Amino acid sequence: PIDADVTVIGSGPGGYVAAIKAAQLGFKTVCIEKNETLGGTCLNVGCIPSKALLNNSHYYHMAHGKDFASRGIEMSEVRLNLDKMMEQKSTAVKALTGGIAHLFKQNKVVHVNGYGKITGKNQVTATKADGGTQVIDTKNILIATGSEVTPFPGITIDEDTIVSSTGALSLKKVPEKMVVIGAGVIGVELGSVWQRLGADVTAVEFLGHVGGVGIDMEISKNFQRILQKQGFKFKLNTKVTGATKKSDGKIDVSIEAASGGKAEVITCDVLLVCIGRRPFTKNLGLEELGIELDPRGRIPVNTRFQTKIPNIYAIGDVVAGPMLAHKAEDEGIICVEGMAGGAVHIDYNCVPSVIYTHPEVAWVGKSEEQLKEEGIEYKVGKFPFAANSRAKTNADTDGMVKILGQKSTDRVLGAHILGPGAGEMVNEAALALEYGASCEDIARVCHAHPTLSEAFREANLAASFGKSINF
Amino acid sequence: QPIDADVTVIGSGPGGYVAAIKAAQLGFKTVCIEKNETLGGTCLNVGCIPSKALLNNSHYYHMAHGKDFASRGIEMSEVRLNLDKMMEQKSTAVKALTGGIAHLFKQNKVVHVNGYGKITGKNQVTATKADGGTQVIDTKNILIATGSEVTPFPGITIDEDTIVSSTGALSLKKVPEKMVVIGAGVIGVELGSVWQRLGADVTAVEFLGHVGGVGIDMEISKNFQRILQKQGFKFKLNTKVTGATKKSDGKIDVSIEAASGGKAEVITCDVLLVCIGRRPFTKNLGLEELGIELDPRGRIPVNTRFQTKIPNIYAIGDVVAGPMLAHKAEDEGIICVEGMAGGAVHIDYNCVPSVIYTHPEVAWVGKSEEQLKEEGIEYKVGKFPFAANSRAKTNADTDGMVKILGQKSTDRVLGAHILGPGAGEMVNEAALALEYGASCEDIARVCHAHPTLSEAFREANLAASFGKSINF
Ligand SMILES: Cc1cc2nc3c(=O)[nH]c(=O)nc-3n(C[C@H](O)[C@H](O)[C@H](O)COP(=O)(O)OP(=O)(O)OC[C@H]3O[C@@H](n4cnc5c(N)ncnc54)[C@H](O)[C@@H]3O)c2cc1C
Ligand SMILES: Cc1cc2nc3c(=O)[nH]c(=O)nc-3n(C[C@H](O)[C@H](O)[C@H](O)COP(=O)(O)OP(=O)(O)OC[C@H]3O[C@@H](n4cnc5c(N)ncnc54)[C@H](O)[C@@H]3O)c2cc1C
Repeated sequence: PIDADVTVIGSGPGGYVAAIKAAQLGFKTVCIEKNETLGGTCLNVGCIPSKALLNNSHYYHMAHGKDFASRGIEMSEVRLNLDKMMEQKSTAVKALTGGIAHLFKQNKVVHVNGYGKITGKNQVTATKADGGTQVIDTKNILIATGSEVTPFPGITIDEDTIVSSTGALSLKKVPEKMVVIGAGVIGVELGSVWQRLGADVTAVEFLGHVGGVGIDMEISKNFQRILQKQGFKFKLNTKVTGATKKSDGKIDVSIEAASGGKAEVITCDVLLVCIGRRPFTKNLGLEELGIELDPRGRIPVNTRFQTKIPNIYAIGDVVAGPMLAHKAEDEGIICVEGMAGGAVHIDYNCVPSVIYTHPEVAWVGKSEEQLKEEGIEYKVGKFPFAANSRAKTNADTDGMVKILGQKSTDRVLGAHILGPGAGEMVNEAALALEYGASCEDIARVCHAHPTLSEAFREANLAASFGKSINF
Repeated sequence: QPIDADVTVIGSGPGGYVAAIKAAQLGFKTVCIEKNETLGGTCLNVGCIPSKALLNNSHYYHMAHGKDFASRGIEMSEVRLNLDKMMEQKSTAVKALTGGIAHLFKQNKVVHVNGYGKITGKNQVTATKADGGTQVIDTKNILIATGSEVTPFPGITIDEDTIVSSTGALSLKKVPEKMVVIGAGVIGVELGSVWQRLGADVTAVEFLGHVGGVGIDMEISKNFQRILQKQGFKFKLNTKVTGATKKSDGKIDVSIEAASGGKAEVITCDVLLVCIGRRPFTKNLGLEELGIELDPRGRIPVNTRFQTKIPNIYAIGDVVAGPMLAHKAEDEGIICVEGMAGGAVHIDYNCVPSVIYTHPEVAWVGKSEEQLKEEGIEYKVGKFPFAANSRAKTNADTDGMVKILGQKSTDRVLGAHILGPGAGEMVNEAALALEYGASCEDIARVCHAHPTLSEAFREANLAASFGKSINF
């Protein structure tokens, strides 16, 4: 029987960071993880392996395609060694998951391997695989149990030929033809990986836009345009009625228009299902505690991330807000800081989103659609990467930066980046929004030349002064 | 016949052309004078743009020709360098961007005058064309943006064949087997790295004891040198060049000594690149008749409004004090012109970043540890290595670190130093933080997207403020 001040259930970005932070704050901290490794979804089957394949497949596309030839880099034959590519991804995951174990040891966090159940208001019971149980008597419980793939009814995932994101990250061979259910962030990234590697990729989406929820519509349409020129095909406003395996091993996917009619069937070697991810709370003990989930399966919490039970907290994918790794990390920190008497506030408006395709997509703050719905009057500033010096020097000119500013105060309300380096660039925008910078304020910052970030500067100038220098 | 203007800009580099565009946008009637055949000055034509083009392309060549692509499962039977085609890509970018300036001048109603400009009167500039024809401008204000030129090495004459300046090095016809670079500054290191990647055997000779030029943090410089040496870049620091001689075979013998004395030796090369610095260009501008005298280094003295001794004659960019960088020249051009219209004029050179576009990149803004010690400012240090950053590790691109210097009592960020991937873009987040007096804690509380290289910048600030980072 272990006693601790804070017991964290889950070792994903929210849990493992929260556990480290609590230990650094003087709490006696225990972290419970059922899986064989730490790091949760993001490290093991999420951010890390997908970004590795996006990076590796992009370079393959550059070598196999015309890009390197245009720069005087001539290759007689370019062939794909998928095993070695997957090996590079695996090397990264193992290095990072091992790093978490090193960090837990460094900060005196106690790692418990088992399935954690809340058996008492102050106790958690961890059941090991052999059946052995470890009991933790604890002042505070931090729930960071995360998410799972949302199943598609009538379509059964076998991680062989009908795959979730996990299976798509480890295909043993490039499928000749692949269908993706869901054109959200995960679907678009994974389809693009396999599309670059030679697969014929179609993504089927019930909604009318690509990129998931909260993405600016102009950005979404331009993003789709570029992806379509790459060879990514889209069926939007389209419903999937069912999928059936066949004797030949191919899969027939039956679809219909979302409004109705237009029945059709399409075939593939691999079907990837990414209609979403949902909060995971099974066999946690919430049933007995009287903690009621919201209709979407998330745990309700107050501003301090407290459940109705004051000493039981929840953070990350399991609660409301964007289901992102950096969001879960910050919630874990402020929640644990709140346990130490700190004030707790987060504005999900300042949580950025990134799509690691090429071109990348990144945004923070509000979209034009959000501003119109909230009745806020704004002005628009745009700068295309075709006019950016570094993008032109790199011969990589897709996309633009779009800035939304408050009409009178010039305050930056949203930043949307479609093009090279969007993922890193959005962090400059994030720093600006957190402290309420104006468009003029960013325009007056001396940005290094030549850098992609100058497109961000000039877009802010356009929103503020009405005109850019280089466009 | 003679032209009248509110603003006459001499020079079309980043300082001049941006200032001319801004002056027109403020309602001034603007004329821009350029002696060269194309607009854009040093940066576009023989500076930032072509060097960044070759750095980008030679870096990709290195990844394909070397082991990087193989480690990712991108297998190629043979990788060959088509130098002519690579130089073609560089030339195409320069052509598109210099032409783009012409469109912007046309878009903003700036009058483009092609000729050599001399200040013939307090309110008059005379442009002398190659044919000998002159066009005269009577103007209320004169903005000098005449830029810089290569600093020559006395006794070693550049012919842009085997003894080259940065200009010659950017257009070599073949990869030299052996190359010597005089000067380990930003330009020397970038160009030496390009040819080293393309197969040349490269040595850089530097009179000073560190690489990367002045203002670079010494710890960053030493780590940068260490990494470049593992790439194959060779350095001889604290080393003086006594002379260089061409040889009958066409090779070059470079005679060197330790700066303190002794260790005399000779090293031979196919190409010698002379990169000891750049200096202000004011030739035949008419300053002496106006009584405008240069400082010892050849720069035009100006006040905080960029005014010369003659209040209606201004100077900006490489010809004046401050870092000789393009974004510096652009900002000075905008605020100077804004000042002509009665606007406030202020720039903080401490908030001007510097970037080295090698791989890994080097970028910094604010103060170095050496500067803080010299100024007597007490600081605390926070560091985070890219080996611990998720995106860098995912990319298998893990060299370097982020170093943050914070004031001990106020927690104010005094300097940000980045050695590693994406440093050039990242420093712009740092510049935004310094310009508005952010603290280390302030940056640490910003939600940075995961996984990004910028998370290293957040964690380094957390380390400086709180004493510890999350992931290291
Ligand atoms: C393919 C893919 C790519 C992604 N890419 C990105 C990206 O680029 N950027 C981004 O921000 N997000 C990305 N995400 C999302 C990101 O992974 C999640 O938002 C994040 O992992 C959520 O963190 P969490 O700690 O809340 O949950 P999780 O990471 O799911 O952690 C939950 C952990 O708790 C454990 N656990 C659960 N219940 C129990 C229990 N009862 N007892 C014991 N242990 C338990 C689980 O085994 C798991 O290890 C991606 C997701 C996927 C699938
Ligand atoms: C190889 C190299 C790489 C560089 N890389 C970078 C980099 O990555 N980033 C960076 O910030 N900086 C870089 N620089 C420096 C950058 O080029 C300068 O800081 C910038 O060009 C300065 O702009 P300017 O307008 O002050 O001067 P210039 O660019 O030199 O412009 C001066 C112009 O005025 C013209 N002129 C001069 N005298 C007269 C006259 N009497 N009449 C008419 N016209 C005249 C010249 O012909 C020229 O076009 C690099 C420089 C070199 C050489």
